[PDB]
Amino acid sequence: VRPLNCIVAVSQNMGIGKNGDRPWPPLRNEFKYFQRMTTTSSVEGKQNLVIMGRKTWFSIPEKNRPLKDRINIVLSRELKEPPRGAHFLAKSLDDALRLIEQPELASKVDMVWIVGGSSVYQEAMNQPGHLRLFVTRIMQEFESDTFFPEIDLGKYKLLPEYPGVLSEVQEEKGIKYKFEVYEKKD
Ligand SMILES: NC(=O)C1=CN([C@@H]2O[C@H](COP(=O)(O)OP(=O)(O)OC[C@H]3O[C@@H](n4cnc5c(N)ncnc54)[C@H](OP(=O)(O)O)[C@@H]3O)[C@@H](O)[C@H]2O)C=CC1
Ligand SMILES: CN(Cc1cnc2nc(N)nc(N)c2n1)c1ccc(C(=O)N[C@@H](CCC(=O)O)C(=O)O)cc1
Repeated sequence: VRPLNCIVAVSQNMGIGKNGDRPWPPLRNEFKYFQRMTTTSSVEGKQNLVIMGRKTWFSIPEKNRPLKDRINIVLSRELKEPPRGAHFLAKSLDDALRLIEQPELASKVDMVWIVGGSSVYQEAMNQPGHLRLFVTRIMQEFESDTFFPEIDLGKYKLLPEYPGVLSEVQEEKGIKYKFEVYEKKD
């Protein structure tokens, strides 16, 4: 509820998403890792929190909305009322970060995950605090619309190992990828 965790899947050419969906073909095993990672809280009773941009919200299949067992906060400057399924709606990453720290919430939130938006990722990283990046490395080049900020290895450190995460190369539908975890604390 204090450290922030970004979770993204990026291609070799640091690309994410392409025209509404992801540039690469659907990787079912990568969704499982995404599901398990953002869904598993470390405490019984308390749930995980996921924050995402509005385009990301409507990208999730309607029947998989809201992401189950997780508190879903949608960010939007245009919407004035939370979209069906949305627990909370926030005007900005601060409105959201200050809401999450309210006594009323903190009592029921364990981990907070930023899961969607090149813009949200960017503003999440552009600010002090214990921050962690869970990156799924798609070992292949794809053409992408939107992208992901470069990782200053002078600011973040690669965790040799992290609990609950496996580090061996994975492969599905002929596409290779591996899980990585970076950390920053300032
Ligand atoms: N595989 C992966 O790792 C991921 C891929 N993607 C893909 O990326 C695409 C979405 O990219 P992107 O264009 O960045 O969309 P996002 O949904 O992340 O951001 C777009 C919208 O999010 C809201 N928003 C973003 N930042 C803020 C902020 N700081 N404060 C308030 N509101 C904010 C906006 O509200 P408003 O509209 O009202 O202005 C904005 O128009 C999709 O095609 C998706 O499938 C997304 C996440 C992960
Ligand atoms: C569009 N999109 C955004 C998306 C996709 N892959 C990512 N992968 C990673 N690693 N990180 C992200 N932030 C990420 N974001 C989606 C789309 C669908 C579902 C979804 O329905 N997820 C179900 C998973 C259904 C399943 O695939 O088992 C869940 O309960 O988490 C999630 C995110």
